[PDB]
Amino acid sequence: MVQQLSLFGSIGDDGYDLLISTLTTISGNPPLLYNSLCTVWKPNPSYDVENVNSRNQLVEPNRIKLSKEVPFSYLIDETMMDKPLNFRILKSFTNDKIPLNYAMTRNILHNTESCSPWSLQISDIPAAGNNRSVSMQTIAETIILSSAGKNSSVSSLMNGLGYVFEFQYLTIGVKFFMKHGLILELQKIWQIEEAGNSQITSGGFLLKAYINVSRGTDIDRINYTETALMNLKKELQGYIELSVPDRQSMDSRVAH
Amino acid sequence: GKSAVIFVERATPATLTELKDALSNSILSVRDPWSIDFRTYRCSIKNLPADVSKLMYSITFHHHGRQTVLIKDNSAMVTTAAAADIPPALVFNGSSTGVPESIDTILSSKLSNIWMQRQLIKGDAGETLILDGLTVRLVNLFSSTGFKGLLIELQADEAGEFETKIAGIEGHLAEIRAKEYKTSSDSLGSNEICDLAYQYVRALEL
Amino acid sequence: SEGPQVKIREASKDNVDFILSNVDLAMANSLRRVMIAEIPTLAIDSVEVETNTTVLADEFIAHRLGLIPLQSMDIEQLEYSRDCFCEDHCDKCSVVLTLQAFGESESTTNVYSKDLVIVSNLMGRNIGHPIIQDKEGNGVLICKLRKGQELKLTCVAKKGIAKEHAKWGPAAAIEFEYDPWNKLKHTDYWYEQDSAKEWPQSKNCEYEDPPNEGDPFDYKAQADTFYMNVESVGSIPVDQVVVRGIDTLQKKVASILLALTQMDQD
Amino acid sequence: MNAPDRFELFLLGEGESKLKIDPDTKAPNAVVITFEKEDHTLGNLIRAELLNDRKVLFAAYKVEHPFFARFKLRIQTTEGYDPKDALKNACNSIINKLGALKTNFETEWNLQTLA
Amino acid sequence: RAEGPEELARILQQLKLDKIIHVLTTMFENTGWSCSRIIKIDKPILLQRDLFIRLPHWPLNWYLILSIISSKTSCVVEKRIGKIVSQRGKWNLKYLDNSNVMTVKLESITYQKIMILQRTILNRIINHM
Amino acid sequence: TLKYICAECSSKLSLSRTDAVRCKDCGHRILLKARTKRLVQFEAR
Amino acid sequence: NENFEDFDVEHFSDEETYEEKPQFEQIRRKTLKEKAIPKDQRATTPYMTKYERARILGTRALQISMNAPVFVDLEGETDPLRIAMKELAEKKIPLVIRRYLPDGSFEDWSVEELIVDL
Amino acid sequence: YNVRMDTMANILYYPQKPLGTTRAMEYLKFRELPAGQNAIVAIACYSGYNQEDSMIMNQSSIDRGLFRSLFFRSYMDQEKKYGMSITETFEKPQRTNTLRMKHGTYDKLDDDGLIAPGVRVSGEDVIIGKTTPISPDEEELGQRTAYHSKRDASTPLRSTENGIVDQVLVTTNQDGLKFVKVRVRTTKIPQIGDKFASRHGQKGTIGITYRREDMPFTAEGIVPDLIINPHAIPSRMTVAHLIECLLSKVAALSGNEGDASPFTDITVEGISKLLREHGYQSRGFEVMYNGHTGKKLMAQIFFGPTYYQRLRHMVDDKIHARARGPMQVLTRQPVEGRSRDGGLRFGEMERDCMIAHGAASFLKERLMEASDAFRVHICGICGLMTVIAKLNHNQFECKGCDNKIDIYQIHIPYAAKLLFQELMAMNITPRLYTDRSRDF
Amino acid sequence: MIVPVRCFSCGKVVGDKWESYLNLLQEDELDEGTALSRLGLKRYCCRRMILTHVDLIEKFLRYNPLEKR
Ligand SMILES: [Mg+2]
Ligand SMILES: [Zn+2]
Ligand SMILES: [Zn+2]
Ligand SMILES: [Zn+2]
Ligand SMILES: [Zn+2]
Ligand SMILES: [Zn+2]
Repeated sequence: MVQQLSLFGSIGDDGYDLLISTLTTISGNPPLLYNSLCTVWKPNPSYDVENVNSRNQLVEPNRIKLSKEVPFSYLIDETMMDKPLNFRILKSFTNDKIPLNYAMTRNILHNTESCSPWSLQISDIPAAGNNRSVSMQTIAETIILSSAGKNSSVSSLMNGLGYVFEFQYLTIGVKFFMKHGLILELQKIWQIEEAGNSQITSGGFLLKAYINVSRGTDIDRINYTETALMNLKKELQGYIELSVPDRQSMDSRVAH
Repeated sequence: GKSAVIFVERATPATLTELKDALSNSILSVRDPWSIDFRTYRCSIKNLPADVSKLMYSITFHHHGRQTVLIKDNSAMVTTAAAADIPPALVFNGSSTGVPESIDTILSSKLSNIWMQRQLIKGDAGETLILDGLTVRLVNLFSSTGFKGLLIELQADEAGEFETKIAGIEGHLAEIRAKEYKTSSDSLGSNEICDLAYQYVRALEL
Repeated sequence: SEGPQVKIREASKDNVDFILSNVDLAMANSLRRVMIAEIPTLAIDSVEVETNTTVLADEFIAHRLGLIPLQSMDIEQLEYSRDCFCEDHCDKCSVVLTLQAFGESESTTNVYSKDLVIVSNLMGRNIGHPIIQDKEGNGVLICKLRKGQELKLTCVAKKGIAKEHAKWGPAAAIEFEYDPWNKLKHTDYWYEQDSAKEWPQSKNCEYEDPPNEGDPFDYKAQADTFYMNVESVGSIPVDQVVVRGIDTLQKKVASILLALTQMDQD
Repeated sequence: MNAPDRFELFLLGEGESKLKIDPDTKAPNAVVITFEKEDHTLGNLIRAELLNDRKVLFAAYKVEHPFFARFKLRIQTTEGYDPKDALKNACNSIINKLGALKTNFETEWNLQTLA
Repeated sequence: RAEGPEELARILQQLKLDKIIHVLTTMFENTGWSCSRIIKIDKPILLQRDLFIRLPHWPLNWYLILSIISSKTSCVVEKRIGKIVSQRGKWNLKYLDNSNVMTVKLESITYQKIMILQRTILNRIINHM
Repeated sequence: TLKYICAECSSKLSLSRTDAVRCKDCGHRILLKARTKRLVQFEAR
Repeated sequence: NENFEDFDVEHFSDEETYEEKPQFEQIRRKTLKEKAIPKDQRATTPYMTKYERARILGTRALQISMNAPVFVDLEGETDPLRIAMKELAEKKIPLVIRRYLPDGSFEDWSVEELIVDL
Repeated sequence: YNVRMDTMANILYYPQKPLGTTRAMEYLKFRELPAGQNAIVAIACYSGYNQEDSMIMNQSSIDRGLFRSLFFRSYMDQEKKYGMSITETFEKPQRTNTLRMKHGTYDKLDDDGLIAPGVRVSGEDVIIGKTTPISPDEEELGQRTAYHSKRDASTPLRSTENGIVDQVLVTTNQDGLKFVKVRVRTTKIPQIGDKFASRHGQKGTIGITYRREDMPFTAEGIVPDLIINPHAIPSRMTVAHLIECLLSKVAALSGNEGDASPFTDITVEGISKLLREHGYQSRGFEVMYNGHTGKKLMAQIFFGPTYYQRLRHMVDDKIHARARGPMQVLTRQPVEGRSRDGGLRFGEMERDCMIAHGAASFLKERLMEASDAFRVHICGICGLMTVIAKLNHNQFECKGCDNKIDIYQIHIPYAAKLLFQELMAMNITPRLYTDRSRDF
Repeated sequence: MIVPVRCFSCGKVVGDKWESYLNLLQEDELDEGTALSRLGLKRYCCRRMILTHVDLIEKFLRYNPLEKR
C-alpha cells in the first residue's frame, strides 16, 4: 500500500531546456524520456451498487486507472527518426498533434490474444491533516501481467469487474531519479478523444516531484521523505514554485 | 509444455501419501514444497441482467512467483504482487508504484461493494515430485469445513507425449481405489499459468 | 479381532443395546459424545414463508420445522452449503422442501410432516424424506388449521452437526454404564441405613459377577465393559449412528495427524 | 445479541491453524499443543491414551474456558523421545482401535437377524 | 565453524565419507543408475553411510544396497541386494540378502566393474523369487 | 391502492388516501394492513 | 413507563428520610521564600506513599504517552505505565513531590531520594 | 393475545402444566394457562458456573424450545390537527422535501407511511412514517432549502430491538383522527443472563449453557435441562423444592399429576416408597456420569423434574453502555435511560468510595471529562461569570468592572455554572477567585 | 401451545405421538401412565413432554381467522 508524498508545479514551454540543465546539475543524472498511456475507468452507471461494502463500512465509487508504456514508434510523426530519443523530443510536442489517435488506443485496448502488461492504480483523496507540507496520497497498485481467453481484451476484462471506460490520456515527459530515492517528472498531458486529441498542458509542462514509500506507518521514513521534498523545494525556491495542490483536484471518486 | 489437473473430489485425507508411495519407483527427486489458495467472488450487484456470470474465481499460485489469476466467463487475468517480476518498462515510466499489492487485497478492500469473497480453499504444504520427464504436484485442499479433496497438478516440459502420462497417473489413481476424480486438461483459446488456473476452475467445479 | 469388542444384546429399528468391551473409558465416552454431537444429519435450516394465516407464529413454525427428522442415509453425498459455490443453496448442498396446507375442511385440519414435499432434485440420493415412525402414517404434527387458514412456505434442508444446533442430532438418549456393582469404587453410595438395599440394582448387574464382600479392593482394575444403549431419532438407522460416530471420531484423529504432519514438514 | 455463532465451535477461522506447538520451559523435553476447534471429546481421548505410552512422563489437557472451543495439551516425554512422535503414535493407535471397533461392530450387527 | 579439534576431526571424517558417497553416486548416475535421495533407513547393518541405487529396468521396489564404512585408515564398500517398499511415507526393507554379500575395496571399483554389476544385478533380482 | 382487511368481516379492501378508514361491508372502523407479498426468510434454528 | 414488582432500592435518595425528620501565623506568612521547609529539616517520612506512587506513575506514563524522553533502556516495553514503573524501579523519574503541610508550608522531596518500600 | 394489541406481551412457546400441582390451582386455571415448564433439574456443583444463584441450562434443550418465548411490542401513533395547515400526515417521507429525517432506513415503509405485516425490522428502523409542515423560508442546520416544506415526525423501532412486524392496525380515535398501532413480534431465546425462578423464591440467572454431550448424564442417558447449586438449599430451607422434585419425578414416571397441596397427609416417605417402586433410589439420587470424561461422579446427584418459570428480566433488555451520547437540555449532563442512550449514575456514595480510595484525579475525570466539562470566563475584579468573550476576535470584557486585561478561564461542571447563575437569580453573588486571601 | 416436536432433554421425537396419546386416552380408556408407556416413552424426560403438555392451539383456533381466503 504505497503512500505517495508529492509536490507539484508548472513551467512554461520556453523555460523547459533551462530547467533540464538545472535539474541535470542538481541530480547529476541525465533526463530520461518516458511515456505512459493512462486509461481511467469508472463504475458502471447501469449497475445498482451499495454505499456499504462487504464490511459494514461506507464506500464511495472510485474511478480506477490502468497504465502502460506505449512504444515510442507510435509517438513519432515520421519526422523524428533521425533525432535520437532524448529530452529534446518534447520541444517539438507543442500543439495538439500526436500520432497516437483514438483508433490506435482502441486497438491497444481491444488487443486487435495475450495482452501487454498494465498497471492498475486506485488512489483515494489525499489526507486532510493540515500538519504535512507535502501532498500525501495513498495508491493501491497492482500489475496485470497478461491475459487470455475469448475475452482477453482489457476493455472486456475491465467490464468484467463492473467498470466502464470513461476517458483516457497520454502523457509524455522526462524524469530524474535524483538522490535519496526522489523521482522528478516533467510531463506534457494529452487527452485522447474521438473528436481529436487535446493538449491539457497547453504551452507548458506539468511538474511532479514524488517519493514512493511502501509503509505508511513508518513515521520516521515519512518525515525523512518530507524533509527531502522540502529541501528540493528550497533549492528550487525562487525559480519555480512547488506547492501542495488542492485535495479536491486529486479526488478520483465519482461524484453524484 | 502442457498441463492437466486431476482433482479427486472424494479421497481419504491420507490419499496424498498413498498416491506418493504408489509412485515410489517413478520419483527421481523432490523439489521445494508449494501451496495455493483458491478464492471465489460473487458479484453483489442488486440488478444484474442475463448473459453475465456472478462468479469470479481467484487462483493464487504460491509457486510460479506469487501470481494470481482471475477467471470469469473463460477470461483470464494474470496478475502479480511481487516486486521482482514487474516489467522494467512499467516501473521506469512511473506507471507502477515500485511495489504492487495483491489483487485479492484490492478486491477485498477497494472493490468489496461489487465483489465479496465467498469460498477460500487453502491447499497448503503441498509437495513436488519429479517423474520421468514429468512433474506431479500433490496437495490437499481445505475449505472452511476441514478436508475438501485431493488436488493433483500435472506438468511436463514437453507436450508431444502428454496424454499417455495422464493415462498413467489415472491408472495409478485407480490402483489406489479412487475412481471418481475429475480430471481437466482444457486450455483457453494461451499462457501456461492462465490455462493451469482454468484447469483448476474446471477441476474444482461440478 | 484384537481390540475393542462389541456384543449386541438387543437390536431394533431405533435402538441398539450393546456391550463395549476391551476399551478405555475415554474412547467410550468420546464415542458417546461424537454420536450425540458430531454426526452430520439433514435438517431444515431456512424457511421462506409465503403465506401464514395460521394461529402459530412464523418463527414458531420455522423452529418446529427445523426439528422435523429428515432422512440422512446419503448425507455424506450432500455438501455443506458454506463449502458450496452456489449463492445460497442448490441441489449439490441442500434439499428444498415445500409445505402448502389449506383449511378447506369445516373441522380442524392437522398439518403433518408427511405433507412436506421435496421439490429439489435429489439426483438419486436417499435424503430429504421426512421420517415416519407411527402406525397412522402421518408425521410430526406441525400445525393445525381451521377453515380458511392457509400455510404456504418453502424449506431448505442443509446438513449440519448437533454442535451447531440440536436439530441435527440423530442420537436421542444414549445410555452408558460401566461397573454396575461399583467394584472400581468410582461412586461412594449415599445411604441412610444400608447402601445395598437403598440403591436398586441396574439391569447390567446380571452380566457381571457380584463382589464376594470378603475380597480386597482391586486397585489395579480399570474401567472396561461399557453397557451402551443408543437410540436413533429416525434420521439414520441406529447402527449407522454407531458406525458414523466411529467414523467421525476416526476422521477427527486423522485430521490431528494431518495437521501434525503438515507442520512437521514445514 | 452478543452470542457467538455456533459454527466456530468447529470451524477454523481465517488465519488460524488446527494445532500450534509451543515448547514448554518449565520441564525439559515438554511441549504444549493448543487444539483449535476441539473440546473434551478429543482432549480426553488423546490424553488418556497418551498415558498408555511407557515413554510419556506427563500428559494432561485442559479447556481453559468453556466459551472458547479450544484446549491446551501438555506432553512431556523421556529423553530422546520427541512429544510430536508421542502424539503421532497416540493418534495412530486411536485410529487402529477405532477401525477395529468399527469392523467388530459391522460383524456383530450383521450377526443380528432380528433387525 | 568448528570449535574443538574433536569437532574438526568429526567434520573431516564426515567430509571423507561424504566424498566417497558423492564419487560413488556420480559414478552410478553418470552410468545411468537412478540413485535415490528420498529414502532413509534407521539402520542398514565407525561412521557409515548407505546408498540406495537403482536402474529402472529390473523389478519394482528393489534396490542395490551400497553401504560404505569409513575410518581414518581403510575404507571399503558393501554390495547388498534388498527390496525396499514405501508404506505410509515410511521405507521398510521388506527383504535383504545378508548372506551373498561381497566387500570390494574402494580403490578397485571402476566403470568396468559397474558394467559387470549392471549385467549381474538383473539376474540377482530374478533369482530372489 | 393498498390492501386492507376489516377486523371481523375479513374482506380485502383497497383504500386510497382520500378514503375514510371504514369497511365497505361492515362499517367497522378498525382495519388491518395486508401481509406483505414479498417472501420472508426465517432461519430455522 | 414501567411496572415491576422487583424492588430496586433508589440509591442516593435519603432525602425522603431527611424530610421525615426535619426538626430536632508564627513562623510563616504570605507566600514568601520561607514557605519551603529546607532539606536539612524536612520532617515528613522518607518513604513514598501509595498516593505519591500512583500519581508519579500516572504523571510519568502520561508524559511517556506524550512522547517524553525516556531515561531508562527499554527491553521491548510498550505500555507507558510499565515504562514508568521501570523508570521508578531504578530511580530515573525527574520529578519531585511538594508535600503540603496543613499550615500551607511544604517539603520538596525528589522521587529519586524517596524510598519505594511498598 | 393475537387479537389484543397490548403494549408488551410475553408468550412462552410451550407452556407446561406443573407435575407437582395444588388442588387450588384448578380453580385458578393454572393447568389451562400455565406459566412455566417442567425442566429436568439436577442439583449439583458441576463446573462452578452455577455458584451464587447461577444456573447451568442445557444448550441442546434451548435449541429444542425450552423456555423459548414470544415477545410482542405495540407501537402507537396518531396524526393530530393542531390548527388548519399544521396537521400531521401518515406518509413515507423523502429526504428531498422533509427536514430532520432519522438516519434509520425508510425503505420498509409503504405509500401510507406504514410497514406491512411480515416484514423483518432491525434496530432504529422507521415503522411509522409521519410528517408535519413547517414555516417556509427558514435557516436551520445549514441543510435547509425551500424544498423542505415538512419535517419528520416518524416513529422508529427501539434501537436495541428487532423482529417481525406482526400486525398493523389502522383506525380512528374518538376525535376521528386516524391513528395506527403496529405490533412487532420477536423471540427471546434463553441465554446467559436470563432470570429464571422455581416456584419457591429460588430466582437465578443462567451462568452458562452447556450442550448435551458436556452435561452430566444418568445411566439412562437423561441429562438435566438445568443444574442448580446445592448451596441454594440449606440456608434458604427450601425443603418444598426438594419435595416438588421428588413428587414430580414420581408423577412423571407414574403418569399422574402430583398433589402438592399444602395441608394434606402426603409425606416424603410415601413419595419415596412410590419412587422406589419405579426402580429409582427413593430419595431422588441418581448415579450420574461426568460428561467430559464419562467417569462416574463420586457423589450421587439429586435429579428430577421441577417447575421453573422464565422471568421477564432478560439481560438483553438490561445491557447498556455509553461512551458519548445526548445530553440534557438543562444540566448538559448525560441523559437518563438505556432507551435514550443514557449514562450511568455516578452517585454521591460512589464518589465517597473514590474519596476513600484516594483517587482524586479519577474522581475529577468522572465529574468533569465524563459528564460535563464547561469552560467559562471570569474577571479578577468581581468573581462573577459576567465576562463577554469573543474568542475569534480575542476580546474579553466584564461590564461594570470595565476591565479587559484581568480575565481568567476556568473549567467547572456545567451544573456548577447553572448553580452559580441560579444563585445570581436569588440575588446571591458566588464570586469565584483564583488566588487565596488568608493563611491556612 | 402445540405439542413439541422433540423432547427438550434428550431429543426423542414426541410430536407424532400426541394424537395417538389422545386416542389411547379417550377411546381406549387407558390411564395416562399406560398410555405413555404404550407409545414408547420410557424416560420421564420424554413422559413429561406429553404428560404435561397443554394443547392451547385449539383455544386459538376458536377465533375466526383474520385473513380469510
Ligand atoms: Mg441479588
Ligand atoms: Zn450449493
Ligand atoms: Zn368488514
Ligand atoms: Zn467583573
Ligand atoms: Zn452569549
Ligand atoms: Zn426425552
